[PDB]
Amino acid sequence: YLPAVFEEVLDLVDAVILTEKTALHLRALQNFRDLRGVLHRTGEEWLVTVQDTEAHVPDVYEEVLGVVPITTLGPRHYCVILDPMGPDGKNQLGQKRVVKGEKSFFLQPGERLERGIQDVYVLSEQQGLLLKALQPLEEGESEEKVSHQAGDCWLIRGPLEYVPSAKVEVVEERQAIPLDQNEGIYVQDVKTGKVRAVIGSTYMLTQDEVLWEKELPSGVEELLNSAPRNKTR
Amino acid sequence: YLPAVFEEVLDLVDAVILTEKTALHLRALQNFRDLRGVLHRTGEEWLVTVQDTEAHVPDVYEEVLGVVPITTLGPRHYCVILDPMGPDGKNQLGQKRVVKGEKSFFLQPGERLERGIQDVYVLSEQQGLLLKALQPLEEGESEEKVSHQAGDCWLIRGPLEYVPSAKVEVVEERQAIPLDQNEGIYVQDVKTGKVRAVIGSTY
Repeated sequence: YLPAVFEEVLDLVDAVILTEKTALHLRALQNFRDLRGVLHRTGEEWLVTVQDTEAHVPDVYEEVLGVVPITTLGPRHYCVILDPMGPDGKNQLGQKRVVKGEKSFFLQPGERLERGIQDVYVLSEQQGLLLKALQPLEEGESEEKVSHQAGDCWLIRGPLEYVPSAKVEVVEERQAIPLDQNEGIYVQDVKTGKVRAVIGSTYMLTQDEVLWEKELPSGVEELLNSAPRNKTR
Repeated sequence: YLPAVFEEVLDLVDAVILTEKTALHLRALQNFRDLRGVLHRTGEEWLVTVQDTEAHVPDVYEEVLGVVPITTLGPRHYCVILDPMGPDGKNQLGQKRVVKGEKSFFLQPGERLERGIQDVYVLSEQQGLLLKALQPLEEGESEEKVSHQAGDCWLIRGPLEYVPSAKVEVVEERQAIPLDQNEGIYVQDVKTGKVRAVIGSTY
């Protein structure tokens, strides 16, 4: 290209190589039309992938911010996207989506993850997850398909795979209670305060139950005759 | 070749010798057509083997990354390929395939192995493998052909050969319990906590 007399050359522009693992983040410096014919007003941000071109050329009306890697969710990996895209095409500020099921996508502009590619909760028949329904009475969208009020607690158990829904928060992992005959733990139903001792087979604390403290007045050394005894046992 | 006046010589290019044990990894610097007539857009990566040519010539539109050795799986060797090829021809990012049965292949671009040419689990009548079904209820694709829920545990035993499926993980190798008459171990069924003493034959 011979630079015309009325033209002056600044520098050469290199088209960033667009792979299946990379995307180009661009913002418009002015109202214009890109190479593929997409309206881009000033301040708008968009993504360019291999579906558009194999190597997009940075334009004078396009400002490059960086390269967006494809966040790949594995078969047991989930993620919570903050400030997502709505169907209108804007940041849904203040909300969050949950994505799972072997998905691979590029981070749309103005998005960031809660933790980032979390491991999906897998729990056996001897594991449990305590949950709190922090939002107004989700009847569906849960494994149980049962409404949970705004604030209460419940336990999910069984050899299944759980993922934190967009309206629930995990509290703790219920485990570590193996029980034998004539052996047990003191449990207190915090809802109504009915302290009781479960004896026999392995028992897991219900949503409203918790371990209870049993005190023996000056009787520990008599019945125990190094390590401190489990008072909840 | 007499270099033409309008041409200028850079250097000579040597065709990499393609053997049955080697493959050429290439990426396109621009949209072009290779020697054999294959469309190659910018950024695409492909492999060239003896099936294509005995010695492929690095082109100006082709960038050489390295040589891909043929990962040979022995008769008792398996492997778990991360980010495999789907039928469409792209990296299946986040998934994994299991390959066994005396297979020999070249690593497709954008692939790497979990451990690499693992020894296939062979267990006798006195050996066992504890497994956890970490994915949703595989009815088939297992030796037992029985569904296992998402998280529970089960034991596989017998003089067979096992390979970790693409949906299961191995936990431990059950062994070291030889028992004689009036001899035994105290065992606890953790599911229900029924502690009991097994006595007599090996258990």
